[PDB]
Amino acid sequence: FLPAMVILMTSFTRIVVVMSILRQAMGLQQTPSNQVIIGIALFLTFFIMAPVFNQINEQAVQPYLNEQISARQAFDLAQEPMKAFMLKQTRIKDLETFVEMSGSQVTAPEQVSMAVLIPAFITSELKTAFQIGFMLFLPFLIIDLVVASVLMAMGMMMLSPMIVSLPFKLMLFVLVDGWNLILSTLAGSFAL
Amino acid sequence: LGFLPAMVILMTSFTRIVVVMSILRQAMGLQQTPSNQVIIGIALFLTFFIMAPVFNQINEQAVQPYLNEQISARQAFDLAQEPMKAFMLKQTRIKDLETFVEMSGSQVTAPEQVSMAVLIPAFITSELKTAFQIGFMLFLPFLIIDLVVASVLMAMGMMMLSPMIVSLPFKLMLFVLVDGWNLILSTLAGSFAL
Amino acid sequence: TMLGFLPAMVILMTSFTRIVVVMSILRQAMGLQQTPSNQVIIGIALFLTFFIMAPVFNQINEQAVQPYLNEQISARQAFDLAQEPMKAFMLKQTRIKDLETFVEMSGSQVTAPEQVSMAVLIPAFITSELKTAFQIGFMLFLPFLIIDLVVASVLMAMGMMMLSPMIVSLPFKLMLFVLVDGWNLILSTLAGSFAL
Amino acid sequence: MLGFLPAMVILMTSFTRIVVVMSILRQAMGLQQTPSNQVIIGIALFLTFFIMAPVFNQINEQAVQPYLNEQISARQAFDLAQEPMKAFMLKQTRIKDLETFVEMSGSQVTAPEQVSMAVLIPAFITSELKTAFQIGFMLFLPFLIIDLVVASVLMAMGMMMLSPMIVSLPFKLMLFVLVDGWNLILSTLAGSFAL
Amino acid sequence: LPAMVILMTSFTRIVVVMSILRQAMGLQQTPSNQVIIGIALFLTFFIMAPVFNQINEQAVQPYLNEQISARQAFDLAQEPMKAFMLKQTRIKDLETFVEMSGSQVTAPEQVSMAVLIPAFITSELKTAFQIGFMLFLPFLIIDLVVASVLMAMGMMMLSPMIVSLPFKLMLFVLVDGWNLILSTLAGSFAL
Amino acid sequence: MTPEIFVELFKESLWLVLIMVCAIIIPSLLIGLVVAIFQAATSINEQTLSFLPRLIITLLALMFFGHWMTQMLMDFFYSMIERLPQVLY
Amino acid sequence: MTPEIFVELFKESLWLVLIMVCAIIIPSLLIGLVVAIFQAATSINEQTLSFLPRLIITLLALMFFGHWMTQMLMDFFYSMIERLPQVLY
Amino acid sequence: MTPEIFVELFKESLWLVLIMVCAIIIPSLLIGLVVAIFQAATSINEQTLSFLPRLIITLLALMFFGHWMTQMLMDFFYSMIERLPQVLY
Amino acid sequence: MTPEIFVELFKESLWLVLIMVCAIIIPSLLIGLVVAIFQAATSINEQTLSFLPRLIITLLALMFFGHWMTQMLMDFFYSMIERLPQVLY
Amino acid sequence: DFIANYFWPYTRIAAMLMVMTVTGARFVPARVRLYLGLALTFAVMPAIPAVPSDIALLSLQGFMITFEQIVIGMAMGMVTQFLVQIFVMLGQILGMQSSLGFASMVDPANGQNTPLLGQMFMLLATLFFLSSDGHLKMIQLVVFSFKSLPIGSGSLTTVDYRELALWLGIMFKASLAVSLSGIIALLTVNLSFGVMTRAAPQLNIFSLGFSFALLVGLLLCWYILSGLYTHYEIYWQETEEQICRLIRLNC
Amino acid sequence: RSKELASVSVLVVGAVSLMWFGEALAQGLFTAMQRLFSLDREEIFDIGKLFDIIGGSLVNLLLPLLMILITLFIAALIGAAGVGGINFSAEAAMPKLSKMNPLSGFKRMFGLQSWVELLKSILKVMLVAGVAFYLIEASQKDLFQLSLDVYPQNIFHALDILLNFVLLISCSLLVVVAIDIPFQIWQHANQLK
Repeated sequence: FLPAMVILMTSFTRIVVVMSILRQAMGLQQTPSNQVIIGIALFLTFFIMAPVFNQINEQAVQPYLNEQISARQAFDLAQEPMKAFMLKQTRIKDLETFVEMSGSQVTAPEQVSMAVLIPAFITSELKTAFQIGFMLFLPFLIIDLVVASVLMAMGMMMLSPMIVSLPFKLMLFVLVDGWNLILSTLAGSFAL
Repeated sequence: LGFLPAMVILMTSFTRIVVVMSILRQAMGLQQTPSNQVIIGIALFLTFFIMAPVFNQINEQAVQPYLNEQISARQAFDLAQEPMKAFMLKQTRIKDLETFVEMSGSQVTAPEQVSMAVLIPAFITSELKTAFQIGFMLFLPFLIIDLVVASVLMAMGMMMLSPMIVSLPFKLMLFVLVDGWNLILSTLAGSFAL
Repeated sequence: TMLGFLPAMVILMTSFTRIVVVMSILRQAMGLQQTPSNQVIIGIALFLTFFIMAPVFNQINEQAVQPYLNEQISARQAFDLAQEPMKAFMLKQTRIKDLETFVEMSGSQVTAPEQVSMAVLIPAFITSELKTAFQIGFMLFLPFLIIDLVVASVLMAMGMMMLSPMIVSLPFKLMLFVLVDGWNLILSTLAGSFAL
Repeated sequence: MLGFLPAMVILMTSFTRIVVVMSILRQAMGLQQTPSNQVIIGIALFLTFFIMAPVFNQINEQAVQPYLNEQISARQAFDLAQEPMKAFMLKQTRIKDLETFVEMSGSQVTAPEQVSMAVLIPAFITSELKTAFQIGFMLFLPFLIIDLVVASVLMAMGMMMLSPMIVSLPFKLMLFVLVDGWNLILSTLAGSFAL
Repeated sequence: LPAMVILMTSFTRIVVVMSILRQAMGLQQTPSNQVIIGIALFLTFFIMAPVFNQINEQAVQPYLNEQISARQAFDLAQEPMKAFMLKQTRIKDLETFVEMSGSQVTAPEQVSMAVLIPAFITSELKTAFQIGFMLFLPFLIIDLVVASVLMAMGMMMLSPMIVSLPFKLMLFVLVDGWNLILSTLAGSFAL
Repeated sequence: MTPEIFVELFKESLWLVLIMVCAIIIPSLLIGLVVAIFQAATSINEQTLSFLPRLIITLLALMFFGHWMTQMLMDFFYSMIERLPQVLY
Repeated sequence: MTPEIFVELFKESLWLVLIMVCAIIIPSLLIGLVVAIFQAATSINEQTLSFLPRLIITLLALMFFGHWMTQMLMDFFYSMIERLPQVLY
Repeated sequence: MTPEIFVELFKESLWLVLIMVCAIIIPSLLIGLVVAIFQAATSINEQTLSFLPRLIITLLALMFFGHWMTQMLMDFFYSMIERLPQVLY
Repeated sequence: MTPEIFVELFKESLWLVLIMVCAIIIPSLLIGLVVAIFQAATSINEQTLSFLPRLIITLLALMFFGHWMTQMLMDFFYSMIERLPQVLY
Repeated sequence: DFIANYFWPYTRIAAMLMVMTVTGARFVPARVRLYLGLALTFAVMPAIPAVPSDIALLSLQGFMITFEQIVIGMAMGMVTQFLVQIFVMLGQILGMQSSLGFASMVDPANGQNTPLLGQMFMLLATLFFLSSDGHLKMIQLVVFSFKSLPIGSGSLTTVDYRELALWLGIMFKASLAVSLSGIIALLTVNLSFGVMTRAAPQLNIFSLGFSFALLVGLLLCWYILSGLYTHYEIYWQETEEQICRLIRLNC
Repeated sequence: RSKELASVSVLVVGAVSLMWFGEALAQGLFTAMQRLFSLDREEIFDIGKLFDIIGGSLVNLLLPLLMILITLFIAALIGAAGVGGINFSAEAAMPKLSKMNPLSGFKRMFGLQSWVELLKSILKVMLVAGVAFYLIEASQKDLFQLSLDVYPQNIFHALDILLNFVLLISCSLLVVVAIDIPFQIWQHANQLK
């Protein structure tokens, strides 16, 4: 029950949702094999979390290992960079809602509890996962609609322009260099 | 061994959140795009948030007092049974609970002094009813989009074009324009009236 | 050996599989991918089991286990006394046409059915339980099939041939379940089917 | 051996035909595992006791009843246990499969009752999964007809969508009650064994 | 650790072939992993009967009538077990594993048991997959024929995994299946 | 129950499907016929003109017949709930 | 059993599918032909007019042929139950 | 809630679908009628000429009515969010 | 075995799929062509008329070609069983 | 107490096994993989340099270094998973263009997908991985890593996680390179059915729907298999050089 | 009038114009996909700036698609007016009940015209099946060569042969329209005769 938790507190939620969005956008359903999707999203999370885990290591792990602070105090200190990361990805309203529903408000978002921030973090990670997601869908939907419009103006109206549009989607996704592009917009999205 | 883990899941208000968010995932037309595992994660955190009062109360009455231990298997188990039953009874409909207490045949003068084996069956048949009502309310805008897109397509003539590969970007727009997960996951938490 | 099979035999000696089969046929009738978890179905079935077999559990604990607390006799009165309420529960719910076959296949025919062996009784009970579970599930399926066919026909009449009348009919099924009170009716005919 | 004993006591008994037939049935019905595996391996385990009542009674009379008196154990008790089991299994292995496996073993057998246990059990399982596949294949056909008739009426009316498996599930549940269903199949799975 | 003895035998090829089979013909969770492990553990008792005879009547029974060093039995039990292993491993896999262990080139039948065990399990996995994916193949024709006969007339939605299952059972019965798979898996071992 | 009881029950179900589909689609089919008569008379060959009238009428017939249709489905569900005792034995 | 027995058994099954599908769809196809002849004669090009007649007739043919169809399936299930002994050996 | 409340709610939803589909398709149907009148008058039988005008007008009507359509959907979502308390009890 | 052997084996398998699918679907496609020529000649636009002829012919072709198809699959299974020794080494 | 000394090499090996394409797949019971990765450690025990002693297993310094090797293992076998997916995608492109999986094209949601040609080309990519001994090279690459990525001396750097998460683009490029010749032939047939529907609007999805595309998509899949090992040999060099850069190994 | 000349004039031109207008439609669609795939976390975290990107890309893309569809429009219009003219007779568009009379419909439905269009129909499938299958075979070697080619230029060389295949298959219907034109011209007189 620990892996899923630490996965949620990381960048995995936005990445894997964007992957599953793109897999439907392609039209090759289930072809990149959810094991592979999860593996690639997991490799990405480690690339994005390099600064965050480096901070967690230098602030808390390194003094604790060199016997410079206790264990509970190191555990408390380790949350400071995780929360510093998570606060940047949350939105102000999504934090205010989950703060108001506890009664005990905060003067600054740094004093919020964890069990109040993580719900406010995932609601703001799904929102931006969909904000990237429909921007992924649009290039493929336009190929679909252009193929459909040309096939319709031509007559046919019965060719189901989604079997004739799968190769065009694929050729154009790989020709525009595709993945690397969107890669650099899932890495820039988690800007510290 | 496998029957018990579902019991504490059913006891808390974890089922309403999962049923609503899964009916929602089906509405949006996404194929496990919010995967099952992340839905369970979201529902687990929302449960750690809704139950934060109940868990604080059991941390003050049943967990910390278990250090001097004072008590064993007689009133320490019932001590945990009490706050759970209070919350549950706060969230069960009267029409449901009067249907199960009449089936058991054991009458109680005070609806609070109901047996647990009659309250939890009366609590889940209300969680599921509420979850279906909420999820039904939420499905409707996405149904309107699915029908408007299908009608525009069928009008322009492209009959053989699925209005699901073309209505999904619009279902993701309308879900972001309205702030989406902010609203829904607020009315879910705002449904546990305490 | 016989420790990974006990959670499969204790739940069949009791009235647990009728509820699970009925509620899973229901979940399939909603046309809605699962969303009650299998854990949820199994859990509400386990609670309805304690809710239904209470007249039998309140005798197992009263006459067999709590006397086993004074202990008074070891592994004898329990083994040969917990059968009385279980047999009296199961014999009341097997169809005669369904138990005669297992008696004639066992080779031992007795005039009084109460004297039938337990190994002959339990299969007849399972066979009479799954039959009624399928009958109940088939009864409840039909309202969720009229909606399927009406929605599919309304869509196909317009020509909207690619709509998959399974997602548009999901709100109508989700409504019809709430209008007819759903879980109360179904989990109250399930709980009231074990008339004894 | 402790990690495999529950799987070894199963294959000597009638568990393996019944579980395979009962699990092909639920794939035929379209039930998305509505009898859980722990339900089917419970039903087929109760039927195993019901079927092997004649064998388990002989084992109890010849092994456990002398075990209570401790006359001779761990050498004779095991043999008196293997004998009725060998009689039960040997009355149901096809002669062709028994001969095939004996020839594979290479040992010369002149009395079919005198085959070793280690050549009989593997010859028994291959003649048990074959019977289970024939039975569960025959019980399928009345459901494939329903699937293919519903999936054709739907397509004739014009509805490419509307998966048949939901609209053809009540018809299969009906047919499986009109034909008495579990009373026919769980009886010809019990009259299947000559014991 | 005491079950590793069974993985030294011909247990890891039968379980894999049968796990490929049940997945080849339609069945999900039909004969469960436990049933397949049982049947394969009986087929090893059948196949490894000469090896178990060699070990019993030559290293176990003299140990019961001890007249010998206790550990010496593990020297006399290792010999007839290895002789079965070494006729099943490919020479290429054994040579690569000897290079990988770092030792110089030695003649086979002198390679250590610890180098032979992994060189045996990988060579049994190659064999099990190359046998199973060939038996898989006739059950992949019926899947592709059925799903092409449906999709030709349409129906778009009738699952080819429930309409082709009777045909798979039919073919597997007409061939007799188990008398050719469980029988050619016992004549699959030359020693 | 016997086979004839379940056949009687399926006749009830197919009759519901029939009268609901008729109630919703008869108006749409009538307006399709009318607008197609218009097309044929004015010799207009525009084979997707019939869609918007038929769709408006199907939506208005779902609005008009929606209440008694949901009442008829609700009464059918209830009538198969009282029909359960004679399944029980 | 031998291969020819199981082939004979599948001919029985495909024959059932054939006669049931024919019984249900022949009336619907006939009314489709009739209403399409109407469309062609009156030069009406309204390609979803044929749906409601064909659906009404398919439902009425499921009501009319439903009893003997369920009897024919029931007799087939029974006949494959008596056919099990010759599988057994 | 009661059945009549949910029926009232579905009338709201079907009314939204109706007015949106009308707003988007009425211009396309009008231009289809106009270009088909042209075809009939000039006796031109070219049955896919109507596509590009109808598509341009559907895209321009999605551009023109897009703002108030998204506002109307947004207001509907909000109005079913304030309607949740009377579901709650 | 080498890669070219397994490629040769998959050519055998795809060839079986090809000739079976052809044997079963060529008659259905021919009758689809014939009935579609009928529709085009009589100017009948009834796009589900082709289903029952094509289905009857597919069932009759499964009845006619069923025996040699099952014999061809059986011979293929046997030929991959004799092909196992050269896998063994 | 062998396990305290050789738990980290066993962790790297057993983590590569769980994901590797052959041994770490369905069809192999997890106990077999466990007792395989446990037997491999005894064979390569000489070829493993000394682990960092003074680091206990049940300690933060131990859990860190154990996870840093589960990561290396998973990252090594996942590349062969990508290599096999390159060919599964071939099958599920030529199958979805021949309309063989078509309910999942109109319904990218629940739908109804038939992964048949995907399963067939998965069988190819596995029989090629086995026939041309890819698993032996895959194990040699791990055993070389205990001297190139030693235990307790660094792990995959951040430049490697990005280069490794770019393999989805390489998979989509390879599955298009292999099946471009099938894509062109299948589109020339789909559009020919389209010209049939244009010239004579009676030919429908019912009249001859998906019957030409299906035969031609099977014939193309048959014709592709001949020159399909020349592509596996191309992409196995990439899949092997990637791992030979992950464990630097100067290759 | 002719119903096949109008059917081939659309296909031939929908391939011909598709060639040169697609050399730029693919470029516009490429740039649109490239712009929509690249975002920088300020365009992400506020949904006011993504619709600007969407509009810009869409507008840059609308021109080649509209240029495709306007020449398809013109080809369809000129194609059907190949026989006859554009005389605007406002009387043919007024409701006349004599057009839907079943007697005249039956009479024009059967007769020699049904036989000749049945001949054309069994020819419209033989051509497209003996050309689309001839070209898929006569071009076997070059088409199998597309897999083992340099990367960026094998996709281009494949799309530059798909369009030639399409042009040939859509031009092979010229004999179908060639047997139709004199038949329709002869109908224009025998009905008067």
